[PDB]
Amino acid sequence: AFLLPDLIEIQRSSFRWFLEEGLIEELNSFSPITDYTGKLELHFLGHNYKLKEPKYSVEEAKRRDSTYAVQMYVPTRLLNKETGDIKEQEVFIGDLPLMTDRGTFIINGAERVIVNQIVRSPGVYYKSEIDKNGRRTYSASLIPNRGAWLKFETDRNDLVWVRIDKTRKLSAQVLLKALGLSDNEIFDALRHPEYFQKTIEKEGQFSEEEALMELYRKLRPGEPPTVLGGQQLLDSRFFDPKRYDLGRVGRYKLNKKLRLSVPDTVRVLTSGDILAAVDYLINLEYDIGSIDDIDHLGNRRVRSVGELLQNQVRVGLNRLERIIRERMTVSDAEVLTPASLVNPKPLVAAIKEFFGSSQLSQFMDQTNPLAELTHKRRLSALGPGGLTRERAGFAVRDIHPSHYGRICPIETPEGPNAGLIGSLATHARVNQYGFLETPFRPVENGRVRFDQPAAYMTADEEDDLRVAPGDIPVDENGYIIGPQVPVRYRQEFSTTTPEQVDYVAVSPVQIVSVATSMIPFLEHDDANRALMGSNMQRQAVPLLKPERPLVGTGLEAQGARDSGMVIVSRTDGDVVYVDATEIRVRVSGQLPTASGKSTDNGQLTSQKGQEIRYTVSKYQRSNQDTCLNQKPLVRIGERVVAGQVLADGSSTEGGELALGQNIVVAYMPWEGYNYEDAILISERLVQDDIYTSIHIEKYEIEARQTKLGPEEITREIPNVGEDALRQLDEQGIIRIGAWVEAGDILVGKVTPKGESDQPPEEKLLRAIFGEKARDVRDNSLRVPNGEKGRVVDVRLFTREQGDELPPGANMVVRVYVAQKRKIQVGDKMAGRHGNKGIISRILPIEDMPYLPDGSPVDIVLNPLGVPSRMNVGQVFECLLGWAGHTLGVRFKITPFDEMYGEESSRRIVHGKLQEARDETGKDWVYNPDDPGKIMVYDGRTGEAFDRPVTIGVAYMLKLVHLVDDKIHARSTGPYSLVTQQPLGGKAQQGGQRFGEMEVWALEAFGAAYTLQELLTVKSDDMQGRNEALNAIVKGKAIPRPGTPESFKVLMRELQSLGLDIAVHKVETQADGSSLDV
Amino acid sequence: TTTAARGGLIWILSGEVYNLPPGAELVVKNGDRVETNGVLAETKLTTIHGGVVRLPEATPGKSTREIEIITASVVLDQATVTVQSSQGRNNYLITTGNNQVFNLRATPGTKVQNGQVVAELIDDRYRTTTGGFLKFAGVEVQKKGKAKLGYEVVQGGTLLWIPEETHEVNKDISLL
Repeated sequence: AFLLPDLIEIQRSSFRWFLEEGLIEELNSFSPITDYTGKLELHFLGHNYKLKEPKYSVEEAKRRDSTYAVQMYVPTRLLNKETGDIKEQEVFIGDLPLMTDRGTFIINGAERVIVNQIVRSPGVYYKSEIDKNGRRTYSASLIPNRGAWLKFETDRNDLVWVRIDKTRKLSAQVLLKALGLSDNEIFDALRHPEYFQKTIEKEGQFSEEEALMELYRKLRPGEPPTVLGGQQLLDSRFFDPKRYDLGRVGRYKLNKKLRLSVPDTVRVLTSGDILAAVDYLINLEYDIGSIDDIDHLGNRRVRSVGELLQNQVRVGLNRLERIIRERMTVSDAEVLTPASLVNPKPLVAAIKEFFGSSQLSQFMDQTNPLAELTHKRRLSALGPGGLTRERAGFAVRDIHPSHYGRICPIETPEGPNAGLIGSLATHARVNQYGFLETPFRPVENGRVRFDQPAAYMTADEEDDLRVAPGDIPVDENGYIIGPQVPVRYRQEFSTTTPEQVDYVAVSPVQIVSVATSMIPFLEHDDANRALMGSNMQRQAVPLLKPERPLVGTGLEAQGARDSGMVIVSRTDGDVVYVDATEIRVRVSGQLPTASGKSTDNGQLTSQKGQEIRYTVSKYQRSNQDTCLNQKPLVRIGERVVAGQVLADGSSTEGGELALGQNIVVAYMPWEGYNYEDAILISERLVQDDIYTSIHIEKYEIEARQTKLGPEEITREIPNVGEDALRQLDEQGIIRIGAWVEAGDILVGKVTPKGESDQPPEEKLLRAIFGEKARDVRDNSLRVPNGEKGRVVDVRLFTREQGDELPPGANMVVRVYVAQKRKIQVGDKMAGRHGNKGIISRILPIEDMPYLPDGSPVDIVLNPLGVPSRMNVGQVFECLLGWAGHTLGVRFKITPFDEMYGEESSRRIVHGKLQEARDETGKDWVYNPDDPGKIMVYDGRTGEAFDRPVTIGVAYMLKLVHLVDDKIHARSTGPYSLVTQQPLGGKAQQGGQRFGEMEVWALEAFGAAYTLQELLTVKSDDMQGRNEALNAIVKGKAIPRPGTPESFKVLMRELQSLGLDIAVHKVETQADGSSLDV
Repeated sequence: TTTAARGGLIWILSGEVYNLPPGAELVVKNGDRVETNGVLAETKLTTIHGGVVRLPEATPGKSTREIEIITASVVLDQATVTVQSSQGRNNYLITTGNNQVFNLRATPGTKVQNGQVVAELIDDRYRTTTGGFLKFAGVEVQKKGKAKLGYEVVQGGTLLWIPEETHEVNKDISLL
């Protein structure tokens, strides 16, 4: 229906936005510079900026696994208000990468992305504020988009003080520090400023207080109070741009509310306003103004890269500005050139931070196309700027009817860092003030039809029109039956009918975030139920062979195109040979060309048989080792149309979300093998050749150059099978496209390890067994066990390209492998709405229950699951799908039965049943007496199970938590250093982790022993642990603890911290101090 | 805090509420029928004693008002007008034969109470190129504190002055 315009590029143009403003905007504003003296100047040009073509692309960029970039450039204006020396030329400023095709910034290495933040966009607000008894209080507060906080208050008594970056002074010199005009307050306040006439304790003397009290009279103490003192002070809180803002907006707002004419293009601050506060608070004190909102967009507000990459660039440059100010004015300046006094390096770095290291990037998780939807656009308030994650206590966490239509509630990591991830209205958009949009569609008191205007604002807020929720029985051309409809005033939802409203859905779902839409009929499923399940597909695994869903709500296809995995024409064409490797309106020489010149265009080279070249992707290691190779979809010579997806990537056939497959599902508590939770499925799945991950992950290795006496890789060293050493190559290297399996061998590290202090046996043994080998060593790479993966590429390189190398290091060895790998047991597979599943066992394609038509089914469930999960509709689909499957039925229809406004769903189902089975011939797939059931003749030997049980088609979707990367178990190994205890960071030698909550449950029976061991010798005692090793292989009764030592360790630091202990026997001569050290 | 009148309700006698903008004496008074705009509330606005009005700005504004009197209405003729911007930054230096070769003390239109000025003149007399002695004759301020900036200059066809060299460099005995 109506078109919903591109989620993604929130960022982009906003991103773009920035440069098509920002670069200058700031920098020019602090445009001019010069020697401290002032004569020899220099400027940022702040105009006609320039940068050249950075031939690095994204793939060629990932090629050197480095950052994309655009060398960044600008000239100065000139040299001096000394004699108008120009000496202009460009001066390079700050190169760095930027937005990438798949919505990334391909920095070094990789392609992270940045998450938006909310924050209390600026302004100056004010606590209503209450007490230990009831009698209440008033207090005021001020803060721009960046800077101090001007804060105000009421000691019961129409009093005040002023607190800012101090929190130490009940100090109140209101108007006694700036604009001390004869009783200017009875000129700006006029109404009850301090009972209309100050109070006792307040005097308002200013002669030596304006710029000289509460600034040194308690503030900032000890020197004398120079009138200048506070003067240049209070510039130095305020006046002085570069240490304070509003933020253009800030004003926009600030004023706008307090509405006072100050349009005034100043991103800093006046007096009067302040007053206008001051009143204003007292205005609310006399209950004339309402309390500010402090919780949602009312005070909070997005922001995003532009400013994220803008605030700091002014700062990063502000840094430079210091330095230059020296550097420019460091000595002679006659010819010393713009070009001379310009250390870009800072800026580039720091920004290199702000992509690269601002805690803000993530790694753009591409485990699933969808994900990179979402992760386009979650957002938070974690932020340098943001909140704590534990002092941002509650409302912070909750919701707010602003959220309705502005952000989705079905989005929540349900973690200690959840309730902080703005879903971003499925449709929203935003403005220069960040505030997002959420349409409010007009209804002319009874007539909507969307012919009326507006229908496109309610940005961040509302209209005080009691307001039409999304849907309601909307008659043909609108007339909006509902006798008396409920609809929302402001955070409230009263009833009223076509008179008084007029704004209503765009569509019946303005409160979702990329995956919360998957639910085909969430209309029928509890909200508390819909969450993690809706976040499952959010991070689904891909799957070699994709498949649209079955059943249809269909919103998404497009979204898949937004992802990028699927490719639309850039332009146009009708494909020539569409070779898998090369589709082409490329150098086609043909009619993918010609529409590739349809009504051609110019900066696009229609100039010659059109020319749209670009390479598809094979299976590449995702930032999460996920993989996908798209697919040459559109066969040759078959017309296209601008910007329509023609490439079938990860998970679409055709611009739709390939998530799962479609599967018959009889819920059935049979012989157990599942009894919550617990999936059972039939071996067919494997033979089905579906449910087949593939993964590919780095391994790499490198060699040092030891200052111990450098070492290389080898091409072998001993005990090498060539059986090892064989499918090896010509340095030691490992041949690619080669099968590997378990403790396989990558390639030949050669290491140093001399025998100066020849171990006691050493010299001899060596010479005694009968041979004189040498310890030139080799920790060459042995791929982990179970690595039955054919090897599938390598990127690799040494000194010569300039190894772009972590220094101190010689040559890259990175290479790796995948494997086709079908699903197994414990696979966290499930659905997309309140789900989470794993499987025992799979099973003979035959024993599993089958059908009277005669086919065998392929997914049990349990049956009780769902009624309990209170997620019903899973039925629904089952059903619906059934259809689909019986009569190849598609749906792609938004959720929520709104048709007629009741259980039409129903109506649907039984319907599409009905005919389907009617025309199904056998007409058994449905029974009048089984309106939604089927029979279940298929016991152990295929009896008739008894009660006609329902079955049908679900959308089983598997996850990552694959036992493979989630396996774990090991027998000792390296302990730590410090505790020297082995260590489990979830590695091959991962600590069987440990829980004292259990050592607080392992004594409930006591018998030490296990404990005793159970600490010791597998923690402290060296000679214990070993003692063990022996005991068993030494046919010895593993003894007796060591004594712990970490203990002793703890004791050591304590003894130094200032401890002493006589620890000791006492049956000894007058006890003593047993040497336990 | 409050109570009723010994039992009762709350009866909003409805009617047409009239938010009539502040500083705008509404027009209609008691008991008269007006309707959906037939003249009805107006600060029939009215001010008093300021001066000439080159006209406030409101291209897209009903008012946007800025009611100028502009009224330091000194009607000058011959303060002529000139430039420099290259190795300083900008100007109109005043420049008339009537001892008016000034610059711009205040800017081309800044706005500020005192130290009022236009522009700064050149007067070579009471210059010199070697130091001083102010042993002058028969000029007069009377001392009046602002024998300083705040300068008085009434009367003195005589500046008896002994230019000089001076080197306040407290230094060790016997340097050179």
